[PDB]
Amino acid sequence: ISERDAVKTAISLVGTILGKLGVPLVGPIVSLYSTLIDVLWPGGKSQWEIFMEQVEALINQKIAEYARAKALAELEGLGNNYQLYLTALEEWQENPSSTRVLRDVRNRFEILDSLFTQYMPSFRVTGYEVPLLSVYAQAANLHLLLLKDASIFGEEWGFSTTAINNYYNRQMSLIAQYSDHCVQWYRTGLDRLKGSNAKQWVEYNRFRREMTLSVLDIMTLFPMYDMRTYPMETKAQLTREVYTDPIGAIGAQGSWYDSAPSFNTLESTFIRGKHLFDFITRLSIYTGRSSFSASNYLKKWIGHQISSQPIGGSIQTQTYGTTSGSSVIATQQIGFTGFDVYKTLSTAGVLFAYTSKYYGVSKVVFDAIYPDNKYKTTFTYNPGSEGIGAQEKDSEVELPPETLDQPNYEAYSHRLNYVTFIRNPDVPVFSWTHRSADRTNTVYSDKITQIPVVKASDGPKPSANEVGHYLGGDPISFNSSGSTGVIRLNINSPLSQKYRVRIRYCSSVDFDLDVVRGGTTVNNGRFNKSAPNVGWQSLKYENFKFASFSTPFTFNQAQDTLKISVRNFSSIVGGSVVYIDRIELIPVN
Repeated sequence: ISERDAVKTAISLVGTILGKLGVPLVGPIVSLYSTLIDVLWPGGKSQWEIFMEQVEALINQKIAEYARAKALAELEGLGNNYQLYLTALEEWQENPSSTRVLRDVRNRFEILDSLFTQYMPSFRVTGYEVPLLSVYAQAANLHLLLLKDASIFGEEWGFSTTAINNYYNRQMSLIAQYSDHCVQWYRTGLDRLKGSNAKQWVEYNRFRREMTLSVLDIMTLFPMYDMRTYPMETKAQLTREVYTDPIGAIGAQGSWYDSAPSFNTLESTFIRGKHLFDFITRLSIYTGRSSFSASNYLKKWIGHQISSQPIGGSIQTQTYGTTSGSSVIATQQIGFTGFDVYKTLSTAGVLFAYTSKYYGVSKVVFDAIYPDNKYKTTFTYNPGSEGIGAQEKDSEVELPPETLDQPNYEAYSHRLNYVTFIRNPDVPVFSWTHRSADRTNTVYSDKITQIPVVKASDGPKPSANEVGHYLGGDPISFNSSGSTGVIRLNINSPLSQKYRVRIRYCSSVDFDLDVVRGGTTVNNGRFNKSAPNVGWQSLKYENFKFASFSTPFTFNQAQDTLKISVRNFSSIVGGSVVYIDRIELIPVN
Protein backbone atom coordinates (compact mmCIF):
# COMPACT_ATOMS: atom_id res chain seq x y z
CA ILE A 1 0.00 0.00 0.00
CA SER A 2 1.13 3.45 -1.03
CA GLU A 3 0.38 5.01 2.40
CA ARG A 4 2.94 2.80 4.26
CA ASP A 5 5.50 3.45 1.53
CA ALA A 6 4.91 7.26 1.49
CA VAL A 7 5.12 7.51 5.28
CA LYS A 8 8.21 5.35 5.21
CA THR A 9 9.76 7.79 2.71
CA ALA A 10 8.73 10.94 4.55
CA ILE A 11 9.96 9.65 7.95
CA SER A 12 13.28 8.62 6.45
CA LEU A 13 13.70 12.01 4.77
CA VAL A 14 13.05 14.00 7.95
CA GLY A 15 15.46 11.75 9.82
CA THR A 16 18.20 12.32 7.28
CA ILE A 17 17.79 16.11 7.18
CA LEU A 18 17.54 16.34 10.98
CA GLY A 19 21.05 14.76 11.10
CA LYS A 20 22.50 17.46 8.81
CA LEU A 21 20.59 20.52 10.13
CA GLY A 22 22.72 23.72 9.90
CA VAL A 23 25.86 22.00 8.57
CA PRO A 24 27.75 24.37 6.18
CA LEU A 25 30.48 21.93 4.90
CA VAL A 26 30.38 20.66 1.24
CA GLY A 27 31.13 17.00 2.14
CA PRO A 28 27.96 16.48 4.28
CA ILE A 29 25.87 18.39 1.68
CA VAL A 30 27.03 16.14 -1.20
CA SER A 31 26.36 13.08 0.94
CA LEU A 32 22.88 14.44 1.82
CA TYR A 33 21.91 15.04 -1.86
CA SER A 34 23.16 11.56 -2.63
CA THR A 35 20.73 10.12 -0.02
CA LEU A 36 17.85 12.46 -1.04
CA ILE A 37 18.20 11.59 -4.74
CA ASP A 38 18.30 7.84 -3.95
CA VAL A 39 15.09 8.05 -1.93
CA LEU A 40 13.16 10.39 -4.26
CA TRP A 41 14.38 8.98 -7.58
CA PRO A 42 15.03 5.25 -7.08
CA GLY A 43 14.48 4.62 -10.84
CA GLY A 44 12.07 2.41 -12.85
CA LYS A 45 9.06 3.79 -10.89
CA SER A 46 7.82 7.21 -9.76
CA GLN A 47 8.32 7.72 -6.05
CA TRP A 48 6.19 10.90 -6.43
CA GLU A 49 3.18 8.87 -7.72
CA ILE A 50 3.29 7.11 -4.32
CA PHE A 51 2.84 10.53 -2.56
CA MET A 52 -0.22 11.18 -4.74
CA GLU A 53 -1.71 7.74 -4.12
CA GLN A 54 -1.25 8.27 -0.38
CA VAL A 55 -3.30 11.46 -0.04
CA GLU A 56 -5.87 10.27 -2.66
CA ALA A 57 -6.43 7.18 -0.48
CA LEU A 58 -6.67 9.32 2.77
CA ILE A 59 -9.29 11.70 1.39
CA ASN A 60 -10.99 9.47 -1.22
CA GLN A 61 -10.53 11.95 -4.08
CA LYS A 62 -8.93 11.29 -7.48
CA ILE A 63 -6.45 13.71 -9.07
CA ALA A 64 -7.50 14.50 -12.66
CA GLU A 65 -5.39 12.59 -15.24
CA TYR A 66 -4.10 15.73 -16.88
CA ALA A 67 -2.86 17.13 -13.53
CA ARG A 68 -1.31 13.77 -12.53
CA ALA A 69 0.42 13.20 -15.91
CA LYS A 70 2.01 16.67 -15.95
CA ALA A 71 3.30 16.70 -12.34
CA LEU A 72 4.78 13.19 -12.89
CA ALA A 73 6.60 14.31 -16.06
CA GLU A 74 7.90 17.48 -14.41
CA LEU A 75 9.05 15.58 -11.31
CA GLU A 76 10.83 12.92 -13.37
CA GLY A 77 12.68 15.61 -15.39
CA LEU A 78 13.62 17.43 -12.16
CA GLY A 79 15.13 14.14 -11.04
CA ASN A 80 17.26 13.85 -14.17
CA ASN A 81 18.41 17.43 -13.61
CA TYR A 82 19.19 16.64 -9.96
CA GLN A 83 21.59 13.80 -11.01
CA LEU A 84 23.48 16.28 -13.18
CA TYR A 85 23.60 18.82 -10.33
CA LEU A 86 24.91 16.11 -7.98
CA THR A 87 27.56 15.09 -10.55
CA ALA A 88 28.51 18.79 -11.02
CA LEU A 89 28.86 19.16 -7.20
CA GLU A 90 31.07 16.06 -7.07
CA GLU A 91 33.29 17.35 -9.88
CA TRP A 92 33.41 20.78 -8.18
CA GLN A 93 34.36 19.28 -4.79
CA GLU A 94 37.51 17.76 -6.31
CA ASN A 95 38.50 20.39 -8.93
CA PRO A 96 37.36 23.63 -7.21
CA SER A 97 39.62 26.10 -9.06
CA SER A 98 38.64 24.97 -12.58
CA THR A 99 36.51 27.57 -14.35
CA ARG A 100 34.71 24.98 -16.55
CA VAL A 101 33.65 23.16 -13.39
CA LEU A 102 32.40 26.31 -11.55
CA ARG A 103 30.36 27.32 -14.57
CA ASP A 104 28.93 23.79 -14.66
CA VAL A 105 27.76 23.64 -11.03
CA ARG A 106 26.41 27.20 -11.16
CA ASN A 107 24.60 26.39 -14.42
CA ARG A 108 23.02 23.17 -13.04
CA PHE A 109 21.84 25.02 -9.92
CA GLU A 110 20.23 27.79 -11.98
CA ILE A 111 18.50 25.19 -14.13
CA LEU A 112 17.04 23.59 -10.98
CA ASP A 113 15.92 26.88 -9.47
CA SER A 114 14.31 27.85 -12.75
CA LEU A 115 12.44 24.50 -12.95
CA PHE A 116 11.24 24.79 -9.35
CA THR A 117 9.85 28.25 -10.11
CA GLN A 118 8.02 26.89 -13.21
CA TYR A 119 6.79 23.63 -11.65
CA MET A 120 5.60 24.48 -8.09
CA PRO A 121 2.14 25.60 -9.41
CA SER A 122 1.63 22.05 -10.77
CA PHE A 123 1.75 20.73 -7.18
CA ARG A 124 -1.19 22.92 -6.04
CA VAL A 125 -3.58 22.74 -8.99
CA THR A 126 -6.90 24.42 -8.07
CA GLY A 127 -9.30 21.75 -6.74
CA TYR A 128 -6.37 19.35 -5.95
CA GLU A 129 -4.27 21.24 -3.44
CA VAL A 130 -4.93 18.53 -0.80
CA PRO A 131 -4.39 15.31 -2.78
CA LEU A 132 -1.15 16.97 -4.08
CA LEU A 133 -0.01 18.25 -0.62
CA SER A 134 2.59 15.57 0.20
CA VAL A 135 4.13 16.05 -3.32
CA TYR A 136 4.04 19.81 -2.69
CA ALA A 137 5.75 19.50 0.75
CA GLN A 138 8.55 17.29 -0.57
CA ALA A 139 9.14 19.49 -3.65
CA ALA A 140 9.05 22.70 -1.56
CA ASN A 141 11.58 21.09 0.79
CA LEU A 142 13.97 20.36 -2.08
CA HIS A 143 13.62 23.92 -3.45
CA LEU A 144 14.52 25.55 -0.12
CA LEU A 145 17.54 23.28 0.36
CA LEU A 146 18.71 24.32 -3.12
CA LEU A 147 18.43 28.01 -2.28
CA LYS A 148 20.55 27.30 0.81
CA ASP A 149 23.44 26.07 -1.39
CA ALA A 150 23.36 29.51 -3.03
CA SER A 151 24.01 30.86 0.49
CA ILE A 152 26.92 28.54 1.27
CA PHE A 153 28.54 28.25 -2.17
CA GLY A 154 27.33 31.23 -4.21
CA GLU A 155 30.31 33.50 -3.69
CA GLU A 156 32.66 30.53 -4.39
CA TRP A 157 30.85 29.98 -7.74
CA GLY A 158 31.18 33.68 -8.56
CA PHE A 159 27.68 34.97 -7.94
CA SER A 160 27.54 38.69 -7.28
CA THR A 161 26.45 40.03 -3.94
CA THR A 162 23.22 41.14 -5.67
CA ALA A 163 22.42 37.56 -6.99
CA ILE A 164 23.27 36.04 -3.58
CA ASN A 165 21.06 38.52 -1.72
CA ASN A 166 18.24 37.95 -4.22
CA TYR A 167 18.50 34.16 -3.63
CA TYR A 168 18.49 34.75 0.12
CA ASN A 169 15.51 37.11 -0.05
CA ARG A 170 13.63 34.66 -2.22
CA GLN A 171 14.45 31.83 0.19
CA MET A 172 12.93 33.90 3.06
CA SER A 173 9.89 34.71 1.02
CA LEU A 174 9.53 31.04 0.05
CA ILE A 175 9.97 29.60 3.54
CA ALA A 176 6.94 31.75 4.48
CA GLN A 177 4.88 30.91 1.40
CA TYR A 178 5.58 27.12 1.44
CA SER A 179 4.99 26.92 5.20
CA ASP A 180 1.66 28.77 4.86
CA HIS A 181 0.42 26.62 1.97
CA CYS A 182 1.24 23.40 3.95
CA VAL A 183 -0.44 24.43 7.22
CA GLN A 184 -3.49 25.84 5.41
CA TRP A 185 -4.19 22.80 3.18
CA TYR A 186 -3.32 20.47 6.04
CA ARG A 187 -6.12 22.19 8.06
CA THR A 188 -8.62 22.21 5.16
CA GLY A 189 -7.81 18.56 4.34
CA LEU A 190 -8.40 17.46 7.90
CA ASP A 191 -11.55 19.60 8.32
CA ARG A 192 -13.16 18.05 5.22
CA LEU A 193 -12.81 14.72 7.01
CA LYS A 194 -14.71 15.76 10.20
CA GLY A 195 -17.73 13.46 10.54
CA SER A 196 -20.24 12.13 13.02
CA ASN A 197 -19.40 8.40 13.48
CA ALA A 198 -16.47 6.31 14.75
CA LYS A 199 -15.43 5.06 11.29
CA GLN A 200 -15.13 8.66 10.12
CA TRP A 201 -13.09 9.41 13.23
CA VAL A 202 -10.57 6.62 12.25
CA GLU A 203 -10.25 8.24 8.79
CA TYR A 204 -9.88 11.75 10.15
CA ASN A 205 -7.23 10.69 12.65
CA ARG A 206 -5.34 8.66 9.98
CA PHE A 207 -5.08 11.83 7.78
CA ARG A 208 -3.97 13.78 10.85
CA ARG A 209 -1.21 11.29 11.72
CA GLU A 210 -0.01 10.63 8.15
CA MET A 211 0.09 14.29 7.11
CA THR A 212 1.78 15.42 10.27
CA LEU A 213 4.49 12.89 9.31
CA SER A 214 4.45 13.65 5.53
CA VAL A 215 3.85 17.38 5.47
CA LEU A 216 4.03 19.13 8.83
CA ASP A 217 7.24 17.47 10.12
CA ILE A 218 9.37 18.43 7.09
CA MET A 219 7.85 21.92 6.89
CA THR A 220 8.80 22.46 10.59
CA LEU A 221 12.47 22.22 9.54
CA PHE A 222 12.21 24.87 6.74
CA PRO A 223 13.45 27.80 8.92
CA MET A 224 16.69 26.01 9.72
CA TYR A 225 17.62 26.13 6.00
CA ASP A 226 18.32 29.82 6.62
CA MET A 227 22.09 29.82 6.98
CA ARG A 228 22.29 33.40 8.26
CA THR A 229 19.95 32.51 11.17
CA TYR A 230 21.44 29.01 11.60
CA PRO A 231 25.13 29.36 10.54
CA MET A 232 26.14 26.19 12.39
CA GLU A 233 24.90 22.73 13.30
CA THR A 234 21.44 22.87 14.96
CA LYS A 235 19.59 20.39 17.26
CA ALA A 236 15.84 20.54 16.39
CA GLN A 237 13.09 18.65 18.32
CA LEU A 238 9.58 17.66 17.17
CA THR A 239 7.45 17.56 20.31
CA ARG A 240 3.99 16.85 18.87
CA GLU A 241 2.27 13.58 19.76
CA VAL A 242 0.85 11.41 16.94
CA TYR A 243 -1.78 8.75 17.50
CA THR A 244 -1.83 5.31 15.82
CA ASP A 245 -5.12 3.76 14.63
CA PRO A 246 -7.40 2.45 17.41
CA ILE A 247 -6.54 -1.17 18.41
CA GLY A 248 -9.83 -2.79 17.43
CA ALA A 249 -10.61 -5.41 14.82
CA ILE A 250 -11.81 -4.22 11.36
CA GLY A 251 -13.29 -6.20 8.53
CA ALA A 252 -16.30 -7.65 6.72
CA GLN A 253 -17.22 -10.02 9.64
CA GLY A 254 -17.51 -6.97 11.97
CA SER A 255 -15.68 -3.79 12.92
CA TRP A 256 -15.28 -2.35 16.41
CA TYR A 257 -16.76 0.95 15.13
CA ASP A 258 -19.99 -0.67 13.94
CA SER A 259 -21.44 0.13 17.34
CA ALA A 260 -19.39 2.81 19.07
CA PRO A 261 -19.59 6.46 20.32
CA SER A 262 -19.86 9.49 18.00
CA PHE A 263 -16.95 11.26 16.33
CA ASN A 264 -16.95 14.03 19.00
CA THR A 265 -16.99 11.51 21.83
CA LEU A 266 -13.88 9.77 20.33
CA GLU A 267 -12.01 13.02 19.68
CA SER A 268 -12.56 14.18 23.26
CA THR A 269 -11.71 10.71 24.75
CA PHE A 270 -8.97 9.17 22.54
CA ILE A 271 -6.97 12.41 22.33
CA ARG A 272 -5.32 13.76 25.47
CA GLY A 273 -6.00 17.17 26.81
CA LYS A 274 -3.15 19.60 26.12
CA HIS A 275 -0.16 18.77 28.41
CA LEU A 276 3.54 19.42 28.84
CA PHE A 277 5.83 17.11 26.88
CA ASP A 278 5.96 13.84 28.89
CA PHE A 279 7.27 10.25 29.14
CA ILE A 280 5.45 7.11 30.21
CA THR A 281 6.75 5.69 33.53
CA ARG A 282 4.33 2.90 34.42
CA LEU A 283 1.31 1.04 32.97
CA SER A 284 -1.06 -1.35 34.75
CA ILE A 285 -3.43 -3.34 32.52
CA TYR A 286 -6.63 -4.83 33.96
CA THR A 287 -8.01 -7.97 32.29
CA GLY A 288 -11.52 -9.38 31.96
CA ARG A 289 -12.73 -12.72 30.66
CA SER A 290 -15.56 -12.98 28.11
CA SER A 291 -16.58 -16.50 27.26
CA PHE A 292 -18.70 -18.28 24.77
CA SER A 293 -19.31 -21.99 24.92
CA ALA A 294 -16.87 -24.36 26.47
CA SER A 295 -13.58 -23.69 24.72
CA ASN A 296 -13.90 -20.21 23.29
CA TYR A 297 -12.85 -17.29 25.41
CA LEU A 298 -11.35 -13.84 25.20
CA LYS A 299 -9.21 -12.44 28.00
CA LYS A 300 -8.89 -8.79 27.13
CA TRP A 301 -7.71 -5.33 28.22
CA ILE A 302 -10.76 -3.81 29.98
CA GLY A 303 -9.00 -0.87 31.71
CA HIS A 304 -5.58 0.52 32.64
CA GLN A 305 -3.75 2.86 34.94
CA ILE A 306 -1.03 4.92 33.34
CA SER A 307 1.70 7.12 34.81
CA SER A 308 3.73 9.75 32.97
CA GLN A 309 6.19 12.46 33.77
CA PRO A 310 7.43 15.76 32.20
CA ILE A 311 11.24 16.12 32.12
CA GLY A 312 12.26 16.48 35.76
CA GLY A 313 8.66 16.95 36.91
CA SER A 314 6.04 15.21 39.05
CA ILE A 315 4.49 11.90 38.00
CA GLN A 316 0.76 12.04 37.15
CA THR A 317 -1.47 8.99 37.10
CA GLN A 318 -4.75 8.56 35.26
CA THR A 319 -7.16 5.66 35.06
CA TYR A 320 -9.15 4.38 32.06
CA GLY A 321 -11.87 1.80 31.68
CA THR A 322 -12.64 -0.80 34.32
CA THR A 323 -9.96 -1.14 36.98
CA SER A 324 -11.87 -2.74 39.88
CA GLY A 325 -14.72 -5.09 40.69
CA SER A 326 -15.85 -8.56 39.72
CA SER A 327 -14.94 -8.17 36.02
CA VAL A 328 -11.21 -7.75 36.75
CA ILE A 329 -9.68 -11.22 36.80
CA ALA A 330 -6.04 -10.30 36.38
CA THR A 331 -3.73 -7.27 36.51
CA GLN A 332 -0.30 -6.78 35.10
CA GLN A 333 2.11 -3.95 36.07
CA ILE A 334 4.73 -2.77 33.55
CA GLY A 335 7.57 -0.44 34.65
CA PHE A 336 8.48 1.83 31.67
CA THR A 337 10.73 4.48 33.34
CA GLY A 338 13.53 5.51 30.99
CA PHE A 339 12.37 3.05 28.30
CA ASP A 340 11.77 3.95 24.68
CA VAL A 341 9.12 1.52 23.46
CA TYR A 342 9.95 1.54 19.72
CA LYS A 343 7.44 -1.09 18.53
CA THR A 344 4.16 -2.51 19.66
CA LEU A 345 2.59 -5.56 18.10
CA SER A 346 -1.02 -5.88 19.23
CA THR A 347 -3.73 -8.43 18.74
CA ALA A 348 -7.14 -6.88 18.34
CA GLY A 349 -9.46 -9.81 19.21
CA VAL A 350 -13.11 -10.64 18.45
CA LEU A 351 -15.03 -13.33 20.27
CA PHE A 352 -18.03 -14.57 18.18
CA ALA A 353 -21.04 -15.58 20.29
CA TYR A 354 -24.49 -16.78 19.06
CA THR A 355 -26.07 -13.32 18.99
CA SER A 356 -23.24 -10.81 19.74
CA LYS A 357 -19.58 -9.97 19.16
CA TYR A 358 -17.08 -8.90 21.84
CA TYR A 359 -14.12 -6.80 20.79
CA GLY A 360 -10.92 -6.35 22.79
CA VAL A 361 -7.13 -6.53 22.80
CA SER A 362 -5.87 -10.07 23.72
CA LYS A 363 -2.16 -9.46 23.40
CA VAL A 364 0.42 -6.65 23.17
CA VAL A 365 4.19 -7.06 22.67
CA PHE A 366 6.17 -3.89 23.60
CA ASP A 367 9.73 -3.82 22.25
CA ALA A 368 11.76 -1.49 24.40
CA ILE A 369 15.23 -0.04 24.71
CA TYR A 370 16.91 2.16 27.33
CA PRO A 371 18.55 4.93 25.29
CA ASP A 372 21.13 5.54 28.08
CA ASN A 373 22.93 2.20 28.04
CA LYS A 374 21.18 0.59 25.01
CA TYR A 375 19.78 -2.24 27.14
CA LYS A 376 16.88 -3.98 25.28
CA THR A 377 13.89 -5.89 26.64
CA THR A 378 10.38 -7.10 25.68
CA PHE A 379 7.23 -6.55 27.73
CA THR A 380 4.37 -8.86 26.92
CA TYR A 381 0.77 -8.60 27.82
CA ASN A 382 -0.86 -11.99 27.03
CA PRO A 383 -3.39 -13.31 29.57
CA GLY A 384 -4.44 -16.06 27.07
CA SER A 385 -7.29 -16.38 24.59
CA GLU A 386 -8.64 -19.26 22.51
CA GLY A 387 -10.97 -19.71 19.49
CA ILE A 388 -11.07 -15.99 18.67
CA GLY A 389 -10.85 -13.81 15.56
CA ALA A 390 -7.74 -11.63 15.72
CA GLN A 391 -5.94 -8.86 13.77
CA GLU A 392 -2.26 -8.04 14.25
CA LYS A 393 -1.57 -4.31 14.50
CA ASP A 394 2.13 -3.56 14.00
CA SER A 395 3.03 -0.01 14.90
CA GLU A 396 5.95 0.06 12.43
CA VAL A 397 3.45 0.08 9.58
CA GLU A 398 2.19 3.54 10.74
CA LEU A 399 5.43 4.64 12.51
CA PRO A 400 8.33 2.94 10.59
CA PRO A 401 12.02 3.19 11.41
CA GLU A 402 14.05 5.92 9.67
CA THR A 403 15.96 3.24 7.73
CA LEU A 404 16.09 -0.51 7.13
CA ASP A 405 19.95 -0.39 6.94
CA GLN A 406 20.04 -0.95 10.71
CA PRO A 407 18.05 -2.75 13.30
CA ASN A 408 14.84 -0.99 14.32
CA TYR A 409 16.21 -0.54 17.91
CA GLU A 410 18.81 1.81 16.40
CA ALA A 411 16.71 3.59 13.74
CA TYR A 412 13.24 3.88 15.32
CA SER A 413 11.47 7.21 14.63
CA HIS A 414 8.99 7.26 17.57
CA ARG A 415 8.50 5.96 21.10
CA LEU A 416 5.27 5.04 22.95
CA ASN A 417 4.06 8.02 24.96
CA TYR A 418 0.57 7.26 26.22
CA VAL A 419 -2.54 5.03 26.06
CA THR A 420 -6.19 6.20 26.02
CA PHE A 421 -9.19 3.91 25.97
CA ILE A 422 -12.95 3.51 25.48
CA ARG A 423 -15.21 0.68 26.75
CA ASN A 424 -17.85 -1.34 24.80
CA PRO A 425 -16.16 -1.76 22.49
CA ASP A 426 -12.92 -2.08 24.60
CA VAL A 427 -10.50 -0.20 22.41
CA PRO A 428 -7.13 1.44 23.32
CA VAL A 429 -5.31 4.10 21.29
CA PHE A 430 -1.51 4.49 21.47
CA SER A 431 0.15 7.92 21.22
CA TRP A 432 3.77 8.46 20.33
CA THR A 433 6.52 11.07 20.46
CA HIS A 434 9.30 11.66 17.90
CA ARG A 435 12.87 10.40 18.38
CA SER A 436 14.29 13.99 17.96
CA ALA A 437 12.66 15.02 21.24
CA ASP A 438 15.20 14.03 23.88
CA ARG A 439 14.72 12.87 27.47
CA THR A 440 17.31 15.12 29.08
CA ASN A 441 17.09 18.61 27.54
CA THR A 442 20.80 18.42 26.67
CA VAL A 443 22.61 21.69 25.91
CA TYR A 444 25.50 21.36 23.44
CA SER A 445 28.66 23.49 23.61
CA ASP A 446 29.17 23.31 19.90
CA LYS A 447 25.63 23.46 18.45
CA ILE A 448 22.59 25.75 18.48
CA THR A 449 20.23 23.94 20.90
CA GLN A 450 16.47 24.28 20.31
CA ILE A 451 14.34 23.76 23.41
CA PRO A 452 10.57 24.00 22.98
CA VAL A 453 9.19 25.49 26.22
CA VAL A 454 6.56 22.71 26.33
CA LYS A 455 9.49 20.59 27.63
CA ALA A 456 9.24 22.27 31.07
CA SER A 457 9.07 20.21 34.25
CA ASP A 458 5.88 22.02 35.34
CA GLY A 459 3.87 25.28 35.05
CA PRO A 460 1.21 26.24 32.46
CA LYS A 461 -0.06 23.72 29.93
CA PRO A 462 -0.56 24.63 26.25
CA SER A 463 -3.91 26.27 25.45
CA ALA A 464 -6.48 24.68 23.19
CA ASN A 465 -5.28 26.01 19.81
CA GLU A 466 -3.28 24.46 16.88
CA VAL A 467 -0.63 27.17 16.52
CA GLY A 468 1.89 24.33 16.86
CA HIS A 469 1.09 23.19 13.31
CA TYR A 470 3.80 25.71 12.49
CA LEU A 471 6.17 24.74 15.38
CA GLY A 472 6.28 20.92 15.43
CA GLY A 473 4.53 20.95 18.82
CA ASP A 474 2.53 23.15 21.22
CA PRO A 475 3.57 26.68 22.22
CA ILE A 476 2.87 28.04 25.75
CA SER A 477 0.36 30.99 25.68
CA PHE A 478 -0.12 34.05 27.93
CA ASN A 479 -3.20 36.27 28.00
CA SER A 480 -1.51 38.12 30.88
CA SER A 481 1.74 38.14 32.82
CA GLY A 482 3.21 34.79 33.70
CA SER A 483 6.13 32.42 33.35
CA THR A 484 6.91 29.21 31.57
CA GLY A 485 7.65 26.29 33.87
CA VAL A 486 11.07 25.51 35.19
CA ILE A 487 12.82 23.86 32.24
CA ARG A 488 15.31 21.32 33.60
CA LEU A 489 18.54 21.00 31.64
CA ASN A 490 21.64 18.82 31.24
CA ILE A 491 24.63 20.99 30.32
CA ASN A 492 27.44 19.34 28.33
CA SER A 493 31.00 20.36 29.11
CA PRO A 494 32.69 22.87 29.50
CA LEU A 495 30.57 24.75 32.07
CA SER A 496 32.68 27.86 31.38
CA GLN A 497 31.15 28.06 27.87
CA LYS A 498 29.16 31.27 27.28
CA TYR A 499 25.72 31.15 25.71
CA ARG A 500 23.29 33.74 24.52
CA VAL A 501 19.60 33.07 24.09
CA ARG A 502 16.93 33.92 21.56
CA ILE A 503 13.29 33.08 21.99
CA ARG A 504 10.86 32.31 19.18
CA TYR A 505 7.49 33.97 19.84
CA CYS A 506 4.33 35.42 18.40
CA SER A 507 2.28 38.21 20.11
CA SER A 508 -0.50 40.72 19.47
CA VAL A 509 1.14 42.96 22.15
CA ASP A 510 4.54 44.45 23.13
CA PHE A 511 5.85 42.93 26.43
CA ASP A 512 8.69 42.64 28.90
CA LEU A 513 10.60 39.31 28.74
CA ASP A 514 13.30 37.90 30.91
CA VAL A 515 15.32 34.72 31.09
CA VAL A 516 15.89 33.32 34.58
CA ARG A 517 18.87 30.97 34.85
CA GLY A 518 19.25 28.82 37.95
CA GLY A 519 16.84 31.18 39.78
CA THR A 520 18.49 34.45 38.76
CA THR A 521 17.77 36.83 35.82
CA VAL A 522 20.42 36.84 33.13
CA ASN A 523 18.59 38.73 30.35
CA ASN A 524 15.71 41.29 30.33
CA GLY A 525 14.16 43.35 27.57
CA ARG A 526 11.13 44.68 25.80
CA PHE A 527 9.85 43.07 22.62
CA ASN A 528 7.38 44.22 20.05
CA LYS A 529 4.17 42.71 18.81
CA SER A 530 4.41 40.51 15.72
CA ALA A 531 0.78 39.88 14.88
CA PRO A 532 -2.56 41.65 14.77
CA ASN A 533 -5.31 40.90 17.30
CA VAL A 534 -6.86 37.92 15.45
CA GLY A 535 -7.86 34.36 16.33
CA TRP A 536 -4.96 31.90 16.33
CA GLN A 537 -6.25 30.34 13.05
CA SER A 538 -5.26 33.50 11.22
CA LEU A 539 -1.62 33.46 12.41
CA LYS A 540 0.89 32.92 9.61
CA TYR A 541 4.58 32.10 9.27
CA GLU A 542 5.55 35.86 9.24
CA ASN A 543 3.90 36.37 12.68
CA PHE A 544 6.76 34.40 14.30
CA LYS A 545 9.77 36.41 15.44
CA PHE A 546 12.84 36.23 17.66
CA ALA A 547 13.40 37.88 21.00
CA SER A 548 17.21 37.94 20.79
CA PHE A 549 19.78 38.96 23.41
CA SER A 550 23.48 39.56 22.76
CA THR A 551 24.48 39.68 26.47
CA PRO A 552 25.77 36.15 27.22
CA PHE A 553 25.87 34.15 30.47
CA THR A 554 27.14 30.81 31.76
CA PHE A 555 25.31 27.99 33.51
CA ASN A 556 26.10 27.38 37.19
CA GLN A 557 26.19 23.58 37.03
CA ALA A 558 25.67 20.47 34.89
CA GLN A 559 22.04 20.20 35.99
CA ASP A 560 20.67 23.74 35.57
CA THR A 561 17.30 25.38 34.95
CA LEU A 562 15.90 27.96 32.58
CA LYS A 563 12.63 29.88 32.87
CA ILE A 564 11.06 32.55 30.71
CA SER A 565 8.96 35.31 32.25
CA VAL A 566 6.61 37.70 30.42
CA ARG A 567 5.23 40.93 31.89
CA ASN A 568 3.93 44.48 31.24
CA PHE A 569 1.71 43.88 28.23
CA SER A 570 1.11 46.98 26.02
CA SER A 571 -2.64 46.15 26.04
CA ILE A 572 -5.01 44.03 28.05
CA VAL A 573 -7.82 44.20 25.49
CA GLY A 574 -9.51 40.88 24.61
CA GLY A 575 -7.09 39.03 22.34
CA SER A 576 -3.94 40.23 24.06
CA VAL A 577 -1.65 37.19 23.84
CA VAL A 578 2.00 36.12 23.84
CA TYR A 579 2.81 32.62 22.44
CA ILE A 580 6.24 31.26 23.35
CA ASP A 581 7.56 28.52 21.02
CA ARG A 582 11.14 27.70 21.89
CA ILE A 583 14.41 28.92 23.32
CA GLU A 584 17.54 28.57 21.23
CA LEU A 585 20.88 28.51 23.00
CA ILE A 586 23.79 29.78 20.94
CA PRO A 587 27.40 29.24 22.10
CA VAL A 588 29.31 32.56 22.25
CA ASN A 589 33.07 32.29 21.70
